[PDB]
Amino acid sequence: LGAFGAGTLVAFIGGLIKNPWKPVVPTAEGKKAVLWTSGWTPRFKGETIYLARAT
Amino acid sequence: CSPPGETASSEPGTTPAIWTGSPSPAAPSGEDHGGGHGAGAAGAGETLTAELKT
Ligand SMILES: CCCCCCCCCCCCCCCC(=O)O[C@H](COC(=O)CCCCCCC[C@@H](C)CCCCCCCCC)COP(=O)(O)O[C@H]1[C@H](O)[C@H](O)[C@H](O)[C@@H](O)[C@@H]1O
Repeated sequence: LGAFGAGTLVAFIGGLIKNPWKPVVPTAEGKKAVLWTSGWTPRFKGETIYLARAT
Repeated sequence: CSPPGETASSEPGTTPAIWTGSPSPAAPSGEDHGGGHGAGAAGAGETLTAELKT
């Protein structure tokens, strides 16, 4: 019963569990985690990111 | 507690230099090209201007 409950709970919750620190967002310094990177992170070295006003 | 990194009284700074962006190596596989033409020479393309002065 303990093993079955362990397996079932883990299989129930592992779908939800995700790594926050999986490098996914590309960056000039290689793929990085989402929290480190924002829209201002240069995708490639020397990229121009204008401070565009949102009309 | 205060955050480890704060405050800088010295080193007033400098005016940022004029930004000179670089062509995208990642987004563009190669170099973006403008006018298209046969250009049976070293290469001139489909864009050629000139200003005739006095
Ligand atoms: C007694 C059980 C002992 C085992 C505990 C297991 C929990 C520790 C994990 C150990 C292996 C970790 C390394 C290998 C695995 C790894 O690399 O994955 C990581 C995340 O660990 C997972 O996988 C899923 C975690 C499993 C759920 C754990 C639930 C908590 C346990 C402690 C509570 C139930 C146990 C019974 C006790 C309570 C009794 C009740 C009275 C990161 O995710 P990621 O790299 O983004 O890929 C994503 C894919 O994983 C993800 O499934 C998928 O959803 C995608 O979204 C994907 O993004």
